[PDB]
Amino acid sequence: AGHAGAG
Amino acid sequence: EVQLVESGGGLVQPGGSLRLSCTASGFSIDSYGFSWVRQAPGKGLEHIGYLTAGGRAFYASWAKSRSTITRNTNENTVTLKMNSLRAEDTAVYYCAKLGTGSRFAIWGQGTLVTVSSASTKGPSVFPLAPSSKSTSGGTAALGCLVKDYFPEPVTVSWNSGALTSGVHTFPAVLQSSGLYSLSSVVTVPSSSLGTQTYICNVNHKPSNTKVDKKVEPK
Amino acid sequence: DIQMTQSPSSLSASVGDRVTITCRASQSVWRNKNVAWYQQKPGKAPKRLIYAIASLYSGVPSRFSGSGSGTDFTLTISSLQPEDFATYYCVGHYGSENDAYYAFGQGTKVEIKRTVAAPSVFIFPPSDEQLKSGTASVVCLLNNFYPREAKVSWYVDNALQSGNSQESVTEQDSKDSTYSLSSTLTLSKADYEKHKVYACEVTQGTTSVTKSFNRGEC
Repeated sequence: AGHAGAG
Repeated sequence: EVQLVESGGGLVQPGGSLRLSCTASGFSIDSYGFSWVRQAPGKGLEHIGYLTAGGRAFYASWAKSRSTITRNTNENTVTLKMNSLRAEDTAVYYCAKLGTGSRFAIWGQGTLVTVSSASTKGPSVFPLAPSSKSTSGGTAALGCLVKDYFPEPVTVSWNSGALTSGVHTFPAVLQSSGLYSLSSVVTVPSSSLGTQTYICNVNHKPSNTKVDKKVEPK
Repeated sequence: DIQMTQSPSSLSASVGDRVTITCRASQSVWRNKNVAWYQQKPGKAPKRLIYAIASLYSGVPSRFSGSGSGTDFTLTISSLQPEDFATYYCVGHYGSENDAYYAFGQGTKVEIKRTVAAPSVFIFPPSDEQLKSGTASVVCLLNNFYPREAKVSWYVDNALQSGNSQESVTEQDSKDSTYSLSSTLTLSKADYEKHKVYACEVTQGTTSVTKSFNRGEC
């Protein structure tokens, strides 16, 4: 994922 | 073309709440993750929270108990609500896709939220008139004194925006009365004082007050 | 508690100088890639210069470059321009699949050095409109000068004043690198009308310039 928090 | 337009801002009583919204144009609010960030006067930037494209909101520890960040896909908006506000929460608030790792970054323009028990007060505007016995050869300075308002900010334009060259609008100073004051000045060709009208346009949105002042010689 | 520390916190350099800013994070950023460099003019939304450590977004001047790895990041300006005065921020993205943060460096203020420039000095008596409010503001304007340090003294009937004036300074001009300054002397209407000659003296290096007016003249 390009960012954190995507699960 | 793409834009993030921020709306809200102004004076809030301590213990009150703020609600700020940002409307996206050119893209869908649910395609990306969006942060809210703030900047206290004269201080650095502070992250409030991040709403992922997946719809999960991660709040800074200091903000979690009082904050919610939500989005409305129909209106294409993202919203920050904060309650139990204190004086220390006074700051300029921004919505932003920060773009630390991706091509797309975009910020709202920011809006000042002032937390204070004081009442709003609209400004008085007074002329700083160019000396009709002008004393600087071919150049003359004129301006407007915007005095005794609260809270920040006021905006100042000249001739409804047509005049920008030579304009200096100074930062506001807090007076001992607890009210703000600033000056906006501009230098113009002295020859033009008889030819050209000069009007300063002052907007104090916290008080919903607007003033237009024609600055005449003498 | 994620910390990003920039070195130095402030610096001055001349047009054409090569400038370097370092930022160190207490832990690695997301994917060892998510760091951006931002440039903020006072009051305005920060503008992103660099993303993903080293990628230059289209339209950003080529004199900006970013480098570094995971925890230590560098912004280089190969040749400083006058419009580059600003506060520069390193911004990192952090976390895991189920936790997400952003953090900001404390900021590095970049000021532009240039040759000395003498101010153009103007003095403004209070307006009759304001006098009808019971207060009198006398304004001294120093226009387009450098450096920032300038002594401004008020004289009322040749008596040097203390404690009854406030100063405000603009940010550097983005083409000229000069400053402008206002000094405002506040008196009651009654005190104002008890005296005749008002003067503001501006001292810079080896030059002192005094501008005066006699109350009631034009």
